[PDB]
Amino acid sequence: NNSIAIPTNFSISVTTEVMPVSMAKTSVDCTMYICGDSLECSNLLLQY
Amino acid sequence: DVLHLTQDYFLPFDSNLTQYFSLSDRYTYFDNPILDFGDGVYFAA
Ligand SMILES: *[C@@H]1O[C@H](CO)[C@@H](O)[C@H](O)[C@H]1NC(C)=O
Repeated sequence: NNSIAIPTNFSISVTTEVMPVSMAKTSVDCTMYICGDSLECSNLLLQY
Repeated sequence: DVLHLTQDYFLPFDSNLTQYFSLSDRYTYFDNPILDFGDGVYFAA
């Protein structure tokens, strides 16, 4: 109740922090993935 | 009142059509040859 701790010297420290910001933008085509080059599959896909 | 799209036999837009001449009112060899039906024909006269 009558003792304190006061520092007499100091230091300067540099710390690194890595943070993500963005990710890859992906585009997906329903044609040439589901049916490929197939007109028979492409005819049935028009209802979706 | 719908926006319907379909796959069928159609005449393509901005396509080139052959011109044939017809009009005894027949001055410049007006005649008709045998043409090709194919899978569908558009006839405008
Ligand atoms: C007419 O159109 C067809 C198909 O677009 C093409 O192949 C042809 O060369 C054209 N002819 C002329 C004279 O432009």
